[PDB]
Amino acid sequence: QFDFRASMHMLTSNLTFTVYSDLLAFVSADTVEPINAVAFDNMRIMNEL
Amino acid sequence: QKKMKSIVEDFLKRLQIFDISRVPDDQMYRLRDRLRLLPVEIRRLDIFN
Repeated sequence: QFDFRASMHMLTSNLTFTVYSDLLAFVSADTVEPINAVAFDNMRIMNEL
Repeated sequence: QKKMKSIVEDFLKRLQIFDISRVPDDQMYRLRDRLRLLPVEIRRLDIFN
């Protein structure tokens, strides 16, 4: 049998939010001029210039 | 940021007997290394000083 007391619930959630997927789209990403690019040792990747 | 290949290319061109079109960049940079070890001529060195 349907019983109102056993069927009435309060459902809770957030009022509103926005889900995002492309996290890296929030990053501004530049690079140095390749002439000035350095390796792990902090010297230029190519040094013969 | 200055690539010195142009200097060696000018040097070889002014020697007048080589065809620079046949000279690779690696050879020009080896020439640059050998030139870099030489002292500067006295008048030019004093002017630069």
